[PDB]
Amino acid sequence: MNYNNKILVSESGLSQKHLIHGDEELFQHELKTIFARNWLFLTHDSLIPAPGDYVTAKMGIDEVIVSRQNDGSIRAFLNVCRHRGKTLVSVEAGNAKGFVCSYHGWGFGSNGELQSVPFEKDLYGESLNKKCLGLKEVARVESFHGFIYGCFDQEAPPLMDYLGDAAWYLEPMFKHSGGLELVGPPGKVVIKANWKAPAENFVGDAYHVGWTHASSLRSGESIFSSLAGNAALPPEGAGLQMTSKYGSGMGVLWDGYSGVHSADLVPELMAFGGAKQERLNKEIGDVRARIYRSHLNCTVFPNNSMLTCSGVFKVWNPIDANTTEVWTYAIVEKDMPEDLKRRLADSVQRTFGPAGFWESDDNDNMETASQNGKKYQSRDSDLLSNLGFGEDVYGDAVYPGVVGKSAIGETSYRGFYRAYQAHVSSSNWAEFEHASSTWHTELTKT
Amino acid sequence: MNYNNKILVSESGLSQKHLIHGDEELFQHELKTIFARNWLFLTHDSLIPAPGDYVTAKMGIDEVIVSRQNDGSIRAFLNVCRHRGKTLVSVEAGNAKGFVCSYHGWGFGSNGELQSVPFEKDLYGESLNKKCLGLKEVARVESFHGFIYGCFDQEAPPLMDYLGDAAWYLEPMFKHSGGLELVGPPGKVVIKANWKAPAENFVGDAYHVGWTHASSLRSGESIFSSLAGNAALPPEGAGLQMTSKYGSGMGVLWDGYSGVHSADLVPELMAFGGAKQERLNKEIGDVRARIYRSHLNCTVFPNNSMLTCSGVFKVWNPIDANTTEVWTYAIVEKDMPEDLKRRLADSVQRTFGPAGFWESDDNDNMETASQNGKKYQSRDSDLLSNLGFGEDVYGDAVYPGVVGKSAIGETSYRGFYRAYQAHVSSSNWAEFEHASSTWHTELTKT
Amino acid sequence: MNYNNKILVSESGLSQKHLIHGDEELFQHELKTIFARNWLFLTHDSLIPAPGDYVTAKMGIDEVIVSRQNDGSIRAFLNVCRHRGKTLVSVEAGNAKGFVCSYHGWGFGSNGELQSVPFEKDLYGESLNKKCLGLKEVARVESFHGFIYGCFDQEAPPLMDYLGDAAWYLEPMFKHSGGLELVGPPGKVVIKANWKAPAENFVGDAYHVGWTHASSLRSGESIFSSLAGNAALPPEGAGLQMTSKYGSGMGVLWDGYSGVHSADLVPELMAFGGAKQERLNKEIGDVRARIYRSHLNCTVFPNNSMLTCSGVFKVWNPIDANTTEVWTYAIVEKDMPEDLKRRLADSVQRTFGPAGFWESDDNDNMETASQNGKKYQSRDSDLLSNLGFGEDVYGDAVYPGVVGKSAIGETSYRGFYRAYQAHVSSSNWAEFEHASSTWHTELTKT
Amino acid sequence: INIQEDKLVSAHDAEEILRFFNCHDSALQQEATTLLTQEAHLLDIQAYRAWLEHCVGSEVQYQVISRELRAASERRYKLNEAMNVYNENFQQLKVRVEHQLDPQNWGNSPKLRFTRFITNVQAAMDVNDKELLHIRSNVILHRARRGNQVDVFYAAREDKWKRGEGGVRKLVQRFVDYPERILQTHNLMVFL
Amino acid sequence: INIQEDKLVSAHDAEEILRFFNCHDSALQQEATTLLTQEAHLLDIQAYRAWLEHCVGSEVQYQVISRELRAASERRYKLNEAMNVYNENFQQLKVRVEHQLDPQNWGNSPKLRFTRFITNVQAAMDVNDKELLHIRSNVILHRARRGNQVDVFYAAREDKWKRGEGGVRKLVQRFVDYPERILQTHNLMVFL
Amino acid sequence: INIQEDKLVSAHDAEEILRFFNCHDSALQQEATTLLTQEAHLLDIQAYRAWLEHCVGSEVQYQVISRELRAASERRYKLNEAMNVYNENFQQLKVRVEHQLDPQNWGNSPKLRFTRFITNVQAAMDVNDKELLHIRSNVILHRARRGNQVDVFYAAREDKWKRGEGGVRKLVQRFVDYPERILQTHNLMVFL
Ligand SMILES: CCc1ccccc1
Ligand SMILES: CCc1ccccc1
Ligand SMILES: CCc1ccccc1
Ligand code: FES
Ligand code: FES
Ligand code: FES
Ligand SMILES: [Fe+3]
Ligand SMILES: [Fe+3]
Ligand SMILES: [Fe+3]
Repeated sequence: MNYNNKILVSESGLSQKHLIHGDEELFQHELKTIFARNWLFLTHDSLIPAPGDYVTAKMGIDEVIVSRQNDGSIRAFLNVCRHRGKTLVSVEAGNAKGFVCSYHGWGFGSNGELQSVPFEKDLYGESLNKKCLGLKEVARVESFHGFIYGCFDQEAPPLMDYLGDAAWYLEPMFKHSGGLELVGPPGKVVIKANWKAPAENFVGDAYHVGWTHASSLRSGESIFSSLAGNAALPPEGAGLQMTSKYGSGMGVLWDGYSGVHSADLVPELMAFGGAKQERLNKEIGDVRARIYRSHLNCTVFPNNSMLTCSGVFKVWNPIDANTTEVWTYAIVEKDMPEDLKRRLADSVQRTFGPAGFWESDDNDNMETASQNGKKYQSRDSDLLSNLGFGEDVYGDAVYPGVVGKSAIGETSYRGFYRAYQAHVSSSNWAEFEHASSTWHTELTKT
Repeated sequence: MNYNNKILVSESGLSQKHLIHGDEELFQHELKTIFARNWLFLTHDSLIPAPGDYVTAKMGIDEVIVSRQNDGSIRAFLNVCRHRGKTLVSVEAGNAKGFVCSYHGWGFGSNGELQSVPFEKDLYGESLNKKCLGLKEVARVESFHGFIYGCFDQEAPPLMDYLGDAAWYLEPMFKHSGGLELVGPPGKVVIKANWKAPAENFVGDAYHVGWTHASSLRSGESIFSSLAGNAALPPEGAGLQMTSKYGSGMGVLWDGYSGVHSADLVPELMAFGGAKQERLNKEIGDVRARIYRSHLNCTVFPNNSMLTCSGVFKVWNPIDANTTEVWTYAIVEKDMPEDLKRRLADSVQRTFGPAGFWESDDNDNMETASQNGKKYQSRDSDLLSNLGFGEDVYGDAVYPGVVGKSAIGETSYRGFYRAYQAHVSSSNWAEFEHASSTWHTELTKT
Repeated sequence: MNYNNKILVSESGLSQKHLIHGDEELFQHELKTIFARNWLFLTHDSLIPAPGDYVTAKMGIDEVIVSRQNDGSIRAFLNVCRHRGKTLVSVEAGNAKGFVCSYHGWGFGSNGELQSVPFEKDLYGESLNKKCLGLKEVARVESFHGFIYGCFDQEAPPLMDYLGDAAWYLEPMFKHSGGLELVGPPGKVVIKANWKAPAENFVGDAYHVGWTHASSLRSGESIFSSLAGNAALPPEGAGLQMTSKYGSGMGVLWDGYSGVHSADLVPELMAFGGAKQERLNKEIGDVRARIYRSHLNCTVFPNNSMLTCSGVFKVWNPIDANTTEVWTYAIVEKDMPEDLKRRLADSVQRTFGPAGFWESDDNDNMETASQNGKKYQSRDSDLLSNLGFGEDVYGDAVYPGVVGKSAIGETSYRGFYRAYQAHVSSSNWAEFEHASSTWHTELTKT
Repeated sequence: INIQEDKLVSAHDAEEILRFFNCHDSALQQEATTLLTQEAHLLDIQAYRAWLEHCVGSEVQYQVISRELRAASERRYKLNEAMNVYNENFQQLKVRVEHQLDPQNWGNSPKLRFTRFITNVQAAMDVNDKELLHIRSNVILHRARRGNQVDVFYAAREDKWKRGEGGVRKLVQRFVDYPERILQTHNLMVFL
Repeated sequence: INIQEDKLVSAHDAEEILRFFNCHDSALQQEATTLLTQEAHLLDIQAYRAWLEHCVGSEVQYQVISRELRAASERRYKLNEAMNVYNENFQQLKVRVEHQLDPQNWGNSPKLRFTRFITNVQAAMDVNDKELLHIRSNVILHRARRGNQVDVFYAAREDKWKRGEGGVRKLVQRFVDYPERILQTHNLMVFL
Repeated sequence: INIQEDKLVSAHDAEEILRFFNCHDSALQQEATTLLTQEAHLLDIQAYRAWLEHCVGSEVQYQVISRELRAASERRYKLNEAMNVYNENFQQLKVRVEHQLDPQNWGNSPKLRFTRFITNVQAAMDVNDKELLHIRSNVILHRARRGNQVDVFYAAREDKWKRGEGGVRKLVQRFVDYPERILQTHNLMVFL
């Protein structure tokens, strides 16, 4: 397939070829043009707070070691020995000043340097150039309010610019709330879906909630529960959708601070969020303080998603075109009482974890939609994302980005897939920029 | 591999490259040139008799919904939602006026039309063109005496012409018997064989019976039992072989009406078939009435096989070059007493079903023959089908098609693979026809 | 990938691209340029001593039948029926005058000839040319002191020349000891590693022993046990490394006759080897008699490895780039007392068999090193084998081949991968020779 | 069980539960365990004639079904719900046993390896026929052959056993509703 | 067990061993086997309401954890070692049961098939609470759905059971430390 | 069993059947179940020293074989039929235990997870040695490690157990003929 010419996503992101969910050659091409190029979620400060603390993380199909340095910074390295390529670290988290390879015993520092080689003097003499044998380092590692992302491409925009117009929406909860903590360890489950299936669902799919999650809405007694079985449409002004230049996007459901949490947490949460909102009015204004306590379903392009307020935090780790390893963490606000944090974390896993009853509702939808992308008669068929097209705006006086001023639509699918196609057809960041110089105009046509 | 030029099947169908059973690129090419082009078995009238009745079926690797319309016709559609490609129907059979997608709730009619979209007015307004969003329809659906076949290619010959000279042999049992019923549900088992391995075996392999099925012949006490361990050759005139332009073919074993059925059904069956034969003499003539009560091992190209009288009905559903999902139904004559039909159905499954002891005899033969097609030293080796070559006739005064007037030979392999090669090397039906204008001459050479 | 031009192994064998352990296209190319071209281990005289005795063996991904002929010679044939390609022999060893196919009953002799065809006269008449339908024969089968190797390529060097300078090292144990026997049946286990990972480890990896096998060294109380956890370096003169033109190589650890065997066998073995060494001094000289009772870790290119004295004998049978089927036999000296042979065989399996506790130490090392070769950021990375480079010699007055006069180094990796690259980039043996005309000069540079 | 409230429960399954919750007899559960363990042993070592002679009643119905996947809400489509993978009387089991023992059953060389795991044994005498023993048990059946072929079967078995020749309890009915619709085990050629 | 000598043994595991090696009561082991077999039967037939009513105590904690992989020598990193796949009180189990029974749970059509194998049953009364029964058992849980989806779960269960309404022994705590870190079963939406 | 009639049955297997069909002692079957369940518990928690101390006799032979695939009709080829995956005396088991416990056994970090399922227990005293207990049982052994590595072993075990120190019954012989010829579990580094 010629990725320079092949129209995988139509103009304005209105449709995508179904093969994108099934084609293994395209998956291999995404490793290069999506995963090796873009910002990928690694960890949070709260999981590696002290010098020597480390975790392992996936970046695409690669595995990295992410380590807190003595100077307080974080560096990340390929989990691969520079000698004969054995996996260095076999655990998920810990604290160490270095990592020793179990094959021939080479010792690397937490800073990635090759520090020791068994019997170096007797064997290599002075001929081994250890300075050139440090672990392969992730070129870019940056933080968004404690959330640590990595990028293999030195040419990428800074993480903040990469978030584009999505940053404005995330800031009230990520920054102005006093800060979030990631509660680990994550749940980890393999699903037989393409990573784009859950990524697109979290970025902009409010339409599915009433129908897909009918049973969870009815059974769990949560705040969005009036929607079970499409019994009721969210009223006008119930929310909005947004998307951005580099692909990130989200839905906003006004005031839904208790999110998917069952009735057992609703009063406590609605009290807590409301109290902080009243304080934030004076600091960031009424609109932004309201966004703080509003439910955001967001994907940070390409494969990191979240539900704020619900506190669900997801990584869709790619394995192959029909296989994804799902990592699920909980996010909590630092200044919540510890007992509330504990119950919120359990509730995140109860609803969206390995045995998350809400998440289970999505299984067949994402797996079959992905697997159908391999089927002969469906490869060249068009997946539709045209809902709300012709009603999006850009440059609004209050809400930034390409914005659909309605709770339910496909605005964020369009921006997600516009960025995806621009990356797939580009050889580097400069080409992506050239392919994106009229990004918002393309999204707001008609 | 260049399929225009590559000789996968030699002149007159005398041999085939072993790689045809193992090569995944060729398997992908078959999805296009075999499965998307030819007639494939779907269901029987008896399984969807009433308006709203439906089943799911495979057509190649694609899945379709096959539905009885209000007007008594049958239409078939891809089991894929026109929105974001989720699998619409998750069951195997039922009755419904439509199908609702579990993702965003789009509702399609039994006629494939997009009938409803949740909150269409509020969300899409008048902008959603539902008339253009009907399920992807199977272009051609036709019946052969209640047996329903589908074809994705609008350019295909009518099913009756496609059956070619094989139709004459099938008619006494399929038509003149008063009609057959398919007894479901089918058994379903995955085997690690290429679909062509059982297809070629059913189309023309009488040679294997005495040796492969020695234990089943000896243990089951059936009518063809004198052959166990090659203890005895069928006498001269015991039967014949035939093949046809579009690939279908069969063996005929004279008078073997009780087929593979154990001695517990032999007297009843031989009485029933003989009685109907005596009636049919006056209607269709002695020869054709004899064919009615003669055992036919047939493949309807490409991947539907049957043993008449034994009542075995097979679909070899392709998964990959070494994986096939075997569907096994029973066929019964409508005017058989109900108790006989029930016992015949059980006996079909007893012998050739998921725990069919006869079918188990074939397992290693078909699996290893297929898997060896992947092995380096065997890929370019030649599978032989030359038995009886130079003794076939065409245009016989009594028996139509390319015919070998002997019970055991490889006549039907040759016609099967001649059609296969003509399809693989052709881009469309017109090219197949051009490649087949001297089909019978090629088969009867020397 | 263009294998003519692609530098997979750098000059002097100093590094290899990590992708060589993971790339499936390269694996397919190796079937042609490595496995179909080179000498592969089949069996030993001791396993098929009598006329009619046979075993099955893998040669690359192909399976062969290896049969003792009436005249005392050995011939090998593809385990594939010449009719429709079914696997002929389903057992691992036995005695027979021929092999009958379970599909249509064709009978082949132990000499590969098609001897019988059921009902040949009635079916084929005189038209079947059985003389042209013998099993596909392995072109070359030769013996090295009872050890039987095969080669599909008629153009290969004789086995003895192919062993090159490695033969001199093997002869004291293989020839001058009075002869070895292979004790079967082998253990058989699948590991998720590329075949080159254990092949390179056995050919030249003494460096890993103290660290990888720390627990086995400490627990088993063997003779090389001072090395556990890199507690001690082997003294100067403790051994050497060698490699050869056609890729075979080995490490030599002086005097280590009891090898990996636990203390329960050490006194008996050290007595036995010492006694035979004293006899051999007079016959082959002191140096070569010492080599007899010295521990050799050797790979016979490409995928047959052994530890002499320990008595471990390995075939790394390739399945795909990350899958290898490991066959483990024991070697014993013919003139050992039978009770010692029995205990030695059990000890080989105890340490290096399916539940070999030493072998288990290597699992993660070889599996992850291989699997990392598929990971995006590692494919183009360089595996290092530069230890000892610039200190190797060729043409030594005492020790032949390219030789590193030190116990621990990567000399044998370099010769192994030099031969590998020359084969991968060549279309035939003549081209390999042309690519190897300065093989030792390349290895001894700087 | 009220199946109007427990909406996922079938009438058949609710009936079978009821027979075991009533009179629990510990001695009977133990006898049943012995009976099934010995039966599994005979099958595992491929003593199929001994199995017939010692474990199988002359009036046996040995039945394994495969049920077509239907909508949970389905109420109109009323055609054959299941097919019989097995539905054997004694003579039909004997045919299958002879097929296993035939020296020209090529698939049985080299010899197959069977290992059965029998768990969850429950036993209850029939209410109306005090000589009819109901036994429920689950089986994991592992079949290995030809180096690297491994097939694992999983099933619940509803049995009836009755005293026959010499007072030996023998199988008079086995019913299995096989839980996997599409078999991924090459075939179901094993005695569950 | 001396865990200073048996270096791979956790303090928790050594404590649990101790409770079963002491007073062995054969009758108690048998009662426990019956209790767990009947519980598994109710779950297998998807009688989730009956399971709650007959098997689950009002004060239940139903907990399945997933433990982060840490170095065997790790002694400094002290952040949350595990997450809760399940950590349910009675009302939370009821929510999950209602979710299973809801007619708009699309994933449950066509009907799922469950088969449970319960083995290695051990039972011991608590030392301090003579009405608290400790029961240990292992489960293989086979779930089949949608033609060719097959998921097999494996776990050890540490239970506490106590006599409740009508004197019926009910589950007051189940603890499972799930042995596979990354699930290869699509989800853990089964009651272990 | 007449092995001339039951042609698939080996002389060895027919002999083993005979020892269990004779004197059935229910109490002995129960003792055996307890013994094997406690042994499996110690192994599952990786208390390998406790296993040696409490479960393994000083005169033990611990043997697991792999049998070469031969023709069912084979009668001439008479070379070694099997190899020993294990064939250990007490000191050799101790070596393996020390290897497991060694802090430089890198493969054991992060810690492995074992779950054993023991079924089909049969027990019979020896005819000639009234202190020798024959115990037969089947095991499913699940080993999980490193996030997504899962290996499942299946086997029948022929044991002899005898009263040793303090009157504690200990394993004096275990024999397993492993049913899979080519292992698909990376290794057989587990105590069956
Ligand atoms: C409210 C839960 C949700 C999840 C994904 C997308 C939108 C909404
Ligand atoms: C008579 C059974 C049979 C089956 C296939 C082919 C030919 C014949
Ligand atoms: C001494 C064991 C060994 C094994 C492989 C390589 C070198 C050495
Ligand atoms: S591979 Fe890491 S030290 Fe050699
Ligand atoms: S995918 Fe079917 S309604 Fe959206
Ligand atoms: S395939 Fe061997 S005889 Fe036909
Ligand atoms: Fe959802
Ligand atoms: Fe057949
Ligand atoms: Fe090693």
